[PDB]
Amino acid sequence: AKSKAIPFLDAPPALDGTMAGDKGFDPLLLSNVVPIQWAREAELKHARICMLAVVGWVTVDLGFTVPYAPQVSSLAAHDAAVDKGVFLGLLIPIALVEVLAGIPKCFQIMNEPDASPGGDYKFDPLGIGASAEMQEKEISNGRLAMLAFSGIVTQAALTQGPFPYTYNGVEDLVPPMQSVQGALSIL
Amino acid sequence: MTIPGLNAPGLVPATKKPAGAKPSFESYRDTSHFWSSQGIMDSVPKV
Amino acid sequence: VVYSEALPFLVRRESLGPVGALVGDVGFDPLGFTEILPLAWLREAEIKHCRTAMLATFGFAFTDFWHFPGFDYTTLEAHDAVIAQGGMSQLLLWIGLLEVFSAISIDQMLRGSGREPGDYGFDPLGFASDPAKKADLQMKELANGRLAMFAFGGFVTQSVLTGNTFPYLFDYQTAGDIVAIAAQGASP
Amino acid sequence: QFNPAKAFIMMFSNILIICTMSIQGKSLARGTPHDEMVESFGITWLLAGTSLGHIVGAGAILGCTAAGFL
Amino acid sequence: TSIKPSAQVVWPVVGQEILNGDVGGGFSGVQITSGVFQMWRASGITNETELYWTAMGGLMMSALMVFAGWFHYHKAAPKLEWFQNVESMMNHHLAGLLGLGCLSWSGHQIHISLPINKLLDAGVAPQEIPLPHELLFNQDLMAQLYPSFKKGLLPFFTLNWGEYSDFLTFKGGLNPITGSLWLSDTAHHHLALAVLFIFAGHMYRTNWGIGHSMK
Amino acid sequence: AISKPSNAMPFLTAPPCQSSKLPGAETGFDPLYLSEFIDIKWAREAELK
Amino acid sequence: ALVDSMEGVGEETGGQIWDPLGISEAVSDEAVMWFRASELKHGRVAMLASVGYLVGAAKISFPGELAKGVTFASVAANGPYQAWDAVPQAGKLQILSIILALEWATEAKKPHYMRGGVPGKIEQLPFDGIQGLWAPKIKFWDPLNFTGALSAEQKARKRKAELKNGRLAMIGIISFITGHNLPGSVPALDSSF
Amino acid sequence: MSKDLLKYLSTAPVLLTAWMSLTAGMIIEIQRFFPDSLSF
Ligand code: CLA
Ligand code: KC2
Ligand SMILES: CC1=C(C#C/C(C)=C/C=C/C(C)=C/C=C/C=C(C)/C=C/C=C(C)/C=C/[C@@]23O[C@]2(C)C[C@@H](O)CC3(C)C)C(C)(C)C[C@H](O)C1
Repeated sequence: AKSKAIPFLDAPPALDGTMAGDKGFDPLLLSNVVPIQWAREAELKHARICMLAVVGWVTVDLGFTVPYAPQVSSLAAHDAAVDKGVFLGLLIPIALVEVLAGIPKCFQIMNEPDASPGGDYKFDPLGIGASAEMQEKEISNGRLAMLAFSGIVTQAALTQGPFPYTYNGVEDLVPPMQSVQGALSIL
Repeated sequence: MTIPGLNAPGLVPATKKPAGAKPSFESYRDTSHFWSSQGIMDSVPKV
Repeated sequence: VVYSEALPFLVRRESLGPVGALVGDVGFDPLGFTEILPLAWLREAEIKHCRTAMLATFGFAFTDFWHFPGFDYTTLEAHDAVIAQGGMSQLLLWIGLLEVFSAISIDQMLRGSGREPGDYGFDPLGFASDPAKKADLQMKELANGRLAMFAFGGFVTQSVLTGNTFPYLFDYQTAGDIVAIAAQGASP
Repeated sequence: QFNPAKAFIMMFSNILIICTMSIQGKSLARGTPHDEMVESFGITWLLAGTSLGHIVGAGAILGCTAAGFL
Repeated sequence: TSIKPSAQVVWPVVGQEILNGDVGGGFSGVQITSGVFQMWRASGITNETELYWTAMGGLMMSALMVFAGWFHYHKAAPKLEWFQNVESMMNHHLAGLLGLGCLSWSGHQIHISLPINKLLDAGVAPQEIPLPHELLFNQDLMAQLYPSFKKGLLPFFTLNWGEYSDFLTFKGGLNPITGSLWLSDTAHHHLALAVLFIFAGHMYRTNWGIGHSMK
Repeated sequence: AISKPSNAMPFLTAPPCQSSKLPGAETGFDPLYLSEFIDIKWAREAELK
Repeated sequence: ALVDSMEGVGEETGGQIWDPLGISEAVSDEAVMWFRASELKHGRVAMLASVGYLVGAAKISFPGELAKGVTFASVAANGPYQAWDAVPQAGKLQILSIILALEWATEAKKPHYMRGGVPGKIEQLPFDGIQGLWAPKIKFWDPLNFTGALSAEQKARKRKAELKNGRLAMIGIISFITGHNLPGSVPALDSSF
Repeated sequence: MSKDLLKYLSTAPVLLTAWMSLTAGMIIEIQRFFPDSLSF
């Protein structure tokens, strides 16, 4: 009865244990107000966008660029692309995919009782497989990518620096690269 | 008149320009029938 | 449970009919227009658009090269020029006679005469007279026409965008190297 | 959020509204247990409470700014 | 001031052509008195292509409305239970119709009507006016016209709403140039009404426990 | 799949004039089907006139 | 189909499926077939590319004109990397057109390598059985039928040789490209490369 | 254009509007082609 993630609260009844990535984590019981399949579709869409966003941001900031594109960091990349003109072009496939796969799938999820689960577009051209562990890996990687993208944007905007997105670079991730001579002093 | 085939050629080759830069958007939008004032005024029937 | 063969994550709709009453049924209808409109009307519109787009793209490509002695206009200004001359009035008149007869046929077909969606019976040369080849030729007609719609759209849009006659390709695409591997700069 | 005082006013307004609000005669300030409130209304409780808390907090913040403070 | 507004023309058949009177601007026609010219000037319409395309949009909406009327009686007609949901109807009409209508019109004003009208009052002829799509996203030009725009939406999300004083005003009176209400005042008006209606539309009960019962 | 199509137009149904004993009745050319509204004998009299 | 039955396990990696990562374990069977088909495609492409790059670096070019006014020596003088750019646009347009035809024809055969076909076994006579298209019956692979004089065991041995040469060819062609791009990355590549 | 729609078009007001439309158009065209005829 008690939630695994929160051992001082009762888990909701909608979560159960069949869904991939289920850790009994829903303190606000949002699964009761919001349908679980709709919420999972939103979660997977966000996860996928954030994964693509993180990898693209990291590559463009590290230096990989398309020919004819402006040689700018990922922070100014949006403004540079809009100024140069080719950025509605990327919206066009986004608009196509959304209008012809999300709206119908969303309506099927809400209305049709027999429908594929949230985020399941049956898109497996290579046939790698939709195993339970594979879906769990998808969900975990996606959530980590969501939080990573949030941090990456909020830190790149704050510091306006290179890939580490910290004020002193890798030294902040690794304190003992800073001095260690004060640590040895207190010792 | 020019009967095509009898007293004139049949299909006649068309006049063409050998490539060229992209015309600016305002160059043809300002003359288009639907997104130009004069184009709209000229996009009317006649009799 | 039948899933649409074009979008296997959506259930077939219902108004699309039995799977396969119409040649080309790959269940592609994400927006469900078949619920609002009748399928026979939609398919008549489909074949009309297919045929008109085919003739339009072929005419655009042809007029880019050759024109009759009287009409000395380019393909873009041909519409205005021949409206001023009066030929497009003649085309509108005759295609309107044909379209009034066509509309009478659509009315009869929708009210239940028995006519198929776009079967005008036009078959002088005898193509598709054998029933075995008729379904395959309907599917080929639909495929070619649905391609021709995008073909004509690309034709017109790229023609106006570039200003070039046949290929509808920018000057850098036509002249320069579109298969280059040495590092490019800022402009094409 | 920018200021700490603005945040304090917003958070205090939200807390006050959430603890004084009544829905169908059920309020924390009128001796309704938090468990009963959550079981009855659920996330609607917090959503309405913070919505009106944001309204009253925005009013208070703008008024305090107009008077002179924030 | 000198041009008499006219948007109707008679045909010469039986002598009625005199009714195409001198209305200024090298145009002969019947003078109108509906104020639509002033309405369009307030809205920021400066070209005839805009009028043509909004007319086409209106025709499309009329066709959609005929289709909706046919559909909601011949294909999928609601029930009396659906019709008698007066509480949800009031909620959606207050917050959803009136509130979002006012919010959208306030956005339209702030983004397209204030700059075009200010430039017209300054003296820029309609040909040289930057187009609404350019104005919508060109934040540098909008900062040039109204300096508060260079601060972005942070002064909105944080409650430093005083930064938008330039294009959201309580001036009152009439603009001396046009002799009409200030369009910044009208934008602030519609924004405040949008907030008021969205606040009012959360009163009546629905699927969730909160809300009032008019009974 | 029209059961009784017009001879002139296989894609339109047979007009009343097609199933008639007039000269030229074996053509069925009446897209507007004015033979249904107009008496066929009167219409043929006017045609010949 | 399954990695246990597939070829390619060599001696260089100890008579064992060399999958340091868990790719084969994690993926399904048809993913393995796709990987094998792509592996063979990469190996064959890289073998041709490596031989052509070595020829271009050695400056060995056909006696004649690649195009009227453009000699093979003219395009080859600057180097291997720049020769492709020096080629006129129409010639490589034709090359990419025939490669498009070859790829589409090989993909259009119905016993697909993913759906019950041998992965890496490109169908000979790829332009055969296609309505609205006639081509001479010149086999894509072995038009002279060299493999006819080989036994099944010999053919398996030569398939192993194919795979082990193709992997080296991928390594070599990427070495050539990397050496040309970043000088000093790949030694044994003089200024001619 | 079923028999029911033909019947509806044959109804009295639709027919009145159609015939008076044709009559008014006839009069107006006669005015355009023979204008200002205060005599015979
Ligand atoms: C409903 C009304 C409304 C609308 C629609 C807008 C719209 C806008 N306001 Mg806001 N605004 C409003 C009311 C409204 N406002 C009100 C009432 C106020 C007064 C408080 C303000 C005050 C205000 C200010 C002060 C500013 C804006 C600005 C903006 C822009 C914000 C961009 C953004 O957040 O993207 C949201 C992005 C997403 C949700 C993600 C999706 C992104 C999509 C996919 C991009 C699509 C791009 C497009 C289709 C193609 C453009 C191509 C280009 C080359 C032309 C945008 C034009 C800024 C601006 O640009 O000013 C000129 C600005 O500085 N507004
Ligand atoms: C993949 C291999 C390949 C094939 C299978 C193939 C087949 C055919 C056929 C079919 C039977 C014909 C009829 C044909 C004709 C011409 N080919 Mg061609 N060709 C191939 C490759 C290249 C390359 C690389 C070039 C090239 C060229 C030319 C020119 C020169 C025109 C000129 O002198 O300007 C002409 C006339 C050169 C070029 O376009 O130069 C601007 C050039 O560089 N081709 N080619
Ligand atoms: C098939 C189909 C449809 C369709 C269609 C379409 C779009 C068909 C289009 C057909 C088309 C485009 C046909 C052009 C003919 C041009 C002719 C005859 C030109 C005459 C030209 C003449 C007589 C003269 C020209 C002159 O220059 C001459 C020689 C001398 C000069 O002094 C000047 C003049 C001007 C006098 C439907 C109905 C829409 C739906 C249905 O479902 C499927």
